[PDB]
Amino acid sequence: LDSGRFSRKQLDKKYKHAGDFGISDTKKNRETLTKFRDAIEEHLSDKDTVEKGTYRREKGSKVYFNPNTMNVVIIKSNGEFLSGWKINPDADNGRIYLETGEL
Amino acid sequence: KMAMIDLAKLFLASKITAIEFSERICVERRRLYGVKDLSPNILNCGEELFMAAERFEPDADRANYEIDDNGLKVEVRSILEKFKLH
Repeated sequence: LDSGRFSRKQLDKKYKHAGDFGISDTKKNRETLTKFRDAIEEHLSDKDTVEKGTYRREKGSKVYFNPNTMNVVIIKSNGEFLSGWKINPDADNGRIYLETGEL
Repeated sequence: KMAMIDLAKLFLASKITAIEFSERICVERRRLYGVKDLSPNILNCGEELFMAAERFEPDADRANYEIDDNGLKVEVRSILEKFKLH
């Protein structure tokens, strides 16, 4: 798991978000974290996914948004995967991110 | 429903831990996501609780913007009050 912009540790603590990336497996093990790791890369790779805004909290983090899944993945200034989840356009936080890029 | 508001109260009551609260809150948000007939106030309250949980990190070496058990509790209580759901 921990190879590239990913680490097993970070993936583990963020698996709680995997359900937003099409992975409903309620179990958290090496094999599921893997599907999580994969669903993230596939997200970043999608042609429809583009950089949009940042997670102010994390200094120079860049966030990649996919208008289809409405998901966002946060990458730290150093390219390390930070976190990610699905944007809710009906919620003020979601719309604010959409209008201003501030996550 | 108010599964998220309930979780928050359960957390503030210390019936569940910050770690527990931070995980179940994601399950509840996913569940209620997209569901129609939702109350704006309740919807947004749930959103802020979700973002507060995102800042929670049990490890002592957490980032400066991240928070611990206490801190999440303060943040959560503050969020419920903000939306008048305490």
